[PDB]
Amino acid sequence: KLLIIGTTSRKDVLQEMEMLNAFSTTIHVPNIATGEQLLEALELLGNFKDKERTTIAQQVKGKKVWIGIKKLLMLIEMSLQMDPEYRVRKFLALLREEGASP
Amino acid sequence: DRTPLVSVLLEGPPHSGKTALAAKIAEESNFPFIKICSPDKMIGFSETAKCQAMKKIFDDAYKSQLSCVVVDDIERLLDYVPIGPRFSNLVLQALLVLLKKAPPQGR
Ligand SMILES: Nc1ncnc2c1ncn2[C@@H]1O[C@H](COP(=O)(O)OP(=O)(O)OP(=O)(O)O)[C@@H](O)[C@H]1O
Repeated sequence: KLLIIGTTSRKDVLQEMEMLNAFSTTIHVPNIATGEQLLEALELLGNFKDKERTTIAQQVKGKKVWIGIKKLLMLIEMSLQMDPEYRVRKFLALLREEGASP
Repeated sequence: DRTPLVSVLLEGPPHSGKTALAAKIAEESNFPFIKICSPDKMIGFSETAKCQAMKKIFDDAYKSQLSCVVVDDIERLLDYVPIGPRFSNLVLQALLVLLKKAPPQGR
């Protein structure tokens, strides 16, 4: 008995090559798309503390988001290098600039 | 006796079970000689290797008195792909030639 798993990031191209017929099924992996999910992720990672978390909540809780986890880690790391009293603003600026384009 | 060579094509949509039926028909023939030329025994071969393998199989078939041979998944045997399109001209020419060659008399 043998099992094969395969990963990709552009389904359509494979569709054109007549390759989706070979596989037996498909599974979809989504992004983060709500403020609650983002806040939960931050809390699990624990990078930002209570007051900063509240500020971020007020800033973001009333909108929608489109980002990937592997990008989120890098954004946090980039943000952390500033001074203690500028981190939140730079993080928010980066998150705004990344752009959603769902 | 006037037509020593005969050919037939099995066609259908995907996942229809063509290979199974072809194999069953070949088995019921009860001929002395039977052979199947599948593409999965030649993974990674270049064009010339494929040509030579097919030629060898067909010669072995020629040797005997009456024979039956199976060729399955033609579109894979010559590498086809919609984009382009692309494929191996050499194998196509080989098949087109072989389909119109009669064996030695009385066979
Ligand atoms: N009535 C039937 N006719 C043919 N095959 C059948 C039938 N019932 C069950 N089978 C089984 O179904 C399978 C036939 O699948 P097969 O791979 O031959 O199809 P295929 O069209 O060649 O597929 P593909 O297009 O992916 O190459 C075999 O396991 C065969 O024994």
